[PDB]
Amino acid sequence: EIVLTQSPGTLSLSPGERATLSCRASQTVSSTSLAWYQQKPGQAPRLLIYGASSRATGIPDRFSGSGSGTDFTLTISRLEPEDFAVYYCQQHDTSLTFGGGTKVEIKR
Amino acid sequence: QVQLVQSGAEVKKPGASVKVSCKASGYPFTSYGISWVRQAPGQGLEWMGWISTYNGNTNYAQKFQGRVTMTTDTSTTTGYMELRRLRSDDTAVYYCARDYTRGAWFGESLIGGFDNWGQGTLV
Amino acid sequence: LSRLDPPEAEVQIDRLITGRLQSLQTYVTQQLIRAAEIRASANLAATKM
Amino acid sequence: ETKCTLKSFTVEKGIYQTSNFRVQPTESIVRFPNITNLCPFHEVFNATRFASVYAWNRKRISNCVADYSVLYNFAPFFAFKCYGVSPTKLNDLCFTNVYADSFVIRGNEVSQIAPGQTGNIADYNYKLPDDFTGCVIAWNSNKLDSKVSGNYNYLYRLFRKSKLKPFERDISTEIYQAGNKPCNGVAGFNCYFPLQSYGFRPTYGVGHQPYRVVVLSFELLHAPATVCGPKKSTNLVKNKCVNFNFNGLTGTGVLTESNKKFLPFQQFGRDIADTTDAVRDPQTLEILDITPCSFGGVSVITPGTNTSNQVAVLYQGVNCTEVPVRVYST
Amino acid sequence: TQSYTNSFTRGVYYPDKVFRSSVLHSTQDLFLPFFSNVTWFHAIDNPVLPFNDGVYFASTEKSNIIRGWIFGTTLDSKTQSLLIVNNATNVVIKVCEFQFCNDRVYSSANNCTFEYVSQPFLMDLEGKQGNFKNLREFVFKNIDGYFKIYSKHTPVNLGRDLPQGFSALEPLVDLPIGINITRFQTLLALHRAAYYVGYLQPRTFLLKYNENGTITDAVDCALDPLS
Ligand SMILES: *[C@@H]1O[C@H](CO[C@@H]2O[C@@H](C)[C@@H](O)[C@@H](O)[C@@H]2O)[C@@H](O[C@@H]2O[C@H](CO)[C@@H](O[C@@H]3O[C@H](CO)[C@@H](O)[C@H](O)[C@@H]3O)[C@H](O)[C@H]2NC(C)=O)[C@H](O)[C@H]1NC(C)=O
Ligand SMILES: *[C@@H]1O[C@H](CO)[C@@H](O)[C@H](O)[C@H]1NC(C)=O
Ligand SMILES: *[C@@H]1O[C@H](CO)[C@@H](O)[C@H](O)[C@H]1NC(C)=O
Ligand SMILES: *[C@@H]1O[C@H](CO)[C@@H](O)[C@H](O)[C@H]1NC(C)=O
Ligand SMILES: *[C@@H]1O[C@H](CO)[C@@H](O)[C@H](O)[C@H]1NC(C)=O
Ligand SMILES: *[C@@H]1O[C@H](CO)[C@@H](O)[C@H](O)[C@H]1NC(C)=O
Ligand SMILES: *[C@@H]1O[C@H](CO)[C@@H](O)[C@H](O)[C@H]1NC(C)=O
Ligand SMILES: *[C@@H]1O[C@H](CO)[C@@H](O)[C@H](O)[C@H]1NC(C)=O
Ligand SMILES: *[C@@H]1O[C@H](CO)[C@@H](O)[C@H](O)[C@H]1NC(C)=O
Repeated sequence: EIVLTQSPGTLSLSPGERATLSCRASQTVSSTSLAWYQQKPGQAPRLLIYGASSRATGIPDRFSGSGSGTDFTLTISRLEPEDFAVYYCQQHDTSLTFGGGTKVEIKR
Repeated sequence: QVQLVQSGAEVKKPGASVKVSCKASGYPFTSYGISWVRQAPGQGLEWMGWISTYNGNTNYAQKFQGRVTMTTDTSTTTGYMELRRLRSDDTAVYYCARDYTRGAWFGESLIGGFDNWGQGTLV
Repeated sequence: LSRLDPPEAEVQIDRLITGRLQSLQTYVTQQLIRAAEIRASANLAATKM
Repeated sequence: ETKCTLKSFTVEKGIYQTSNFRVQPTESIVRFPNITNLCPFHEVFNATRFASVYAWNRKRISNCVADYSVLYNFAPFFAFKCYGVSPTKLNDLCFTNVYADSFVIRGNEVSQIAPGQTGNIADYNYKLPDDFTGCVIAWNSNKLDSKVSGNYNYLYRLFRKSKLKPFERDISTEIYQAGNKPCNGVAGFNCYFPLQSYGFRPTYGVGHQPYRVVVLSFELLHAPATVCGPKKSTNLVKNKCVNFNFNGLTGTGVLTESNKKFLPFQQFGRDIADTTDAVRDPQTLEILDITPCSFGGVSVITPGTNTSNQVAVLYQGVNCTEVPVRVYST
Repeated sequence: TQSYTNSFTRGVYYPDKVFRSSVLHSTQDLFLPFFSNVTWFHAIDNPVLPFNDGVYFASTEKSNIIRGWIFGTTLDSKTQSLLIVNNATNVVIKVCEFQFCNDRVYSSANNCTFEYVSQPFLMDLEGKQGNFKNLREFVFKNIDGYFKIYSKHTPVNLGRDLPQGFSALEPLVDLPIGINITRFQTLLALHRAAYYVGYLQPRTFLLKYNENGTITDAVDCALDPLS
């Protein structure tokens, strides 16, 4: 099968500055197989970008994505504190697999 | 404006058959397939089923061959799972989603995905 | 008129107008020659009667 | 009007033709067919597996409702240049079958997709009929079908024994016998591989850019219409001069009862002069009889102008009792 | 087994689906020419016949002797084929990848993406005796894909060769298959006025209709100077 390597495990970052998320696959994939989903606590997934950077719903000033061929990353500016969701990235070319894990903590 | 409702949450003994419903409204139920996924605490999301609407094509995952069967009715615009051979470790929430990844008429790969979700059913 | 915009539809309409008028002009020309033949025979019948 | 036809203030005694009279329509009724499904145009345009131009794929559209508004109003990247129909007037018509063909075209070769044109790809890769109808869609795919060192999985033929017929696919793996070398698979000199790769380049400007092209090939044939648009159905009016839009066959007339015996495969009906005279109701499967509204000639009978100023209009061609049809009712 | 027979007047089908009445419309289509040889066989073996520009077929089996046909090129699991084998109360049509027969009739199903089920093609009727061995006539053709079957089930029969008179051929099934077919073969059942075959070619006819809209008469144009 095809899997994906997940190590943006920890995001203990302040609100406001540069945010970049990196997740990488096992096998070379096309640029039209990219998706990302958000997980609020006790809620439902929904799209961020259905393609590389083609907007889905609104995207005021923060959500961005960029696909460098096989690899692909997430560009977020002006990280407002409220969302803090779990980030998942998904391929599409061979069968279907979902993201591993990405957390943002409140740094008490 | 999309509405996706399901059945309630309950507890089933292992080895039985669980009846799961997913009623859709707000979009025409003719050009988008349904996809059944599972979330459990402690890890991410699984991908049991994809089922077409215009015809009866099945795209069940390799881990659930021979166990998961899915039906859809356009008269009530509702999908049904009759999921039998229940276990003790598979008690988790199940989401039905309006899919946009595979062809609902011919079956090729597309761009996009699960743009509409339900609230889930906990077993 | 139901399939084309007005800027282009006048080109195709002009093709049918100059074609139907051509067939109509041939009809009245052959009408005038044949109607002149009947008067050449009605004047004989006027004299014969 | 007697003074207005022949240009003189004084009109001498006689009978003259002024104009014609015709009863105007009063109501409009639209009766399309019974369907709901929505046509999957989001699976052809929004696809990921576009093949090579020398071997394309042929699709089919069945009974559904197609919204043509999203085609041009939403996502308006490049020019359309629709060959035989207007995109704004596309909503009123509806057709029998719709075919969609998809392939990838070089940037300079966009204009090659045209009726009767010639080129390197216009003869050996894809040929159109001269009477082709339907729009053509092209847009940039610089991010999708492109590689840094170039993609070599997209092929177009260069050599063939003869040019291609319209809508003819000729996929074949063979060597070309050119010159005086009788090649039997040896593929020596002057025995060239007819399929030559694209060789993409992302650092180059316009001219070798990846453009993705899809075409639509409509037709208007007298048959059961299968794909139709979003116009609402209305009621039916009998014995009144109205307008009708039965399955896109527009016209004015009077719809009445019929005594014809239509076979189940029969839909239309033509008279001697090859004009529609009986149309089956699509949502009722009953038989009607289309007859145009009343019309005729008008003549004016007057004495000399300087003698008197009274006339007598002779309404021709019509029975004065059933259709009496402003000097009327004096 | 082989013979020769004059075909008389046979194989007139409706060119389109447009109603007409007392019209003398003339049309250039693919037809069976008037007064041509037809290759009548007998069965009790089974060679492969060529298919070109459609085929007219007609048999006079009482209940069930012929069950289907096999179309396509090279009869192999490399070019897509077709069968019209009947059910007990249905007919099923497949475009698939059959290998051989060697007599189950087919061998394999590799790349098969058309299955169609409908009401049966062959009905049987008799007046409590075997005299009314009803004639079944079929015309198979293709124009830009779109396999078209024109059928007629007439009850009136006497015997010997093909009857005279005029018989219209109504359309039943048009199919969007778009496949390459070159050969022809007929599928039958084992045993414990049959299998007439003729070929088609382009021609021009003049057709005289009835007052009820039915096709009454037809005349050829490329047969005689009188025609
Ligand atoms: C190819 O796909 C794009 C994007 O697909 C969109 O996202 C998927 C995940 C699915 O949910 C699709 O259903 C969805 O369309 C299509 O482009 C998008 O089309 C929609 C429909 O018109 C646009 O929505 C409109 O947006 C305007 C903006 O003001 C509103 O006023 C309208 O009321 C309406 O909401 C959307 O803007 C557009 N673009 C995006 C999402 O970037 C595209 O139509 C499709 N191709 C074809 C041929 O349909
Ligand atoms: C057509 O559909 C309408 C509702 O959409 C229904 O009322 C009517 O009976 C239908 N006509 C038929 C099936 O002939
Ligand atoms: C009208 O004019 C003609 C020609 O001049 C004349 O003969 C006639 O008498 C006139 N009639 C009247 C009523 O003036
Ligand atoms: C005109 O109409 C009247 C009444 O409907 C009818 O009696 C008469 O015959 C009609 N005229 C002709 C020429 O038929
Ligand atoms: C049919 O074929 C035979 C020999 O093949 C020939 O003699 C005969 O004339 C043919 N029939 C007609 C009507 O020409
Ligand atoms: C024939 O009919 C029976 C009964 O309806 C059905 O079970 C069977 O699947 C049919 N077979 C085919 C080939 O249509
Ligand atoms: C046709 O079927 C065979 C056997 O199932 C398979 O190996 C082959 O890939 C199929 N053809 C295509 C084009 O997928
Ligand atoms: C059909 O198959 C034959 C097999 O010899 C081939 O010669 C012919 O070119 C094919 N035609 C098409 C349209 O594929
Ligand atoms: C045409 O239909 C009428 C209706 O009764 C029938 O009497 C007549 O016989 C039909 N014509 C023929 C030639 O059968």
